[PDB]
Amino acid sequence: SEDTFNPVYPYDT
Amino acid sequence: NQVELKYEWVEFTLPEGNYSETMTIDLMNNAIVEHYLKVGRQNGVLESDIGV
Repeated sequence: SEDTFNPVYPYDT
Repeated sequence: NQVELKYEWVEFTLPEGNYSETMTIDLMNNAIVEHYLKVGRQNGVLESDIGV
């Protein structure tokens, strides 16, 4: 998995 | 072993229209987030130590 990139937006669930 | 921390003044911009004092506050912080989603998370700073 990629590794470094958090949209920073609780998309879940 | 050092930990250099950089800070730089950035002029923010809000959209035309939206009213209400509460809604304006949320937008002032929304601008702080959009700045992080273009400079912050790509360089180094985490989602934890977000200034302002």
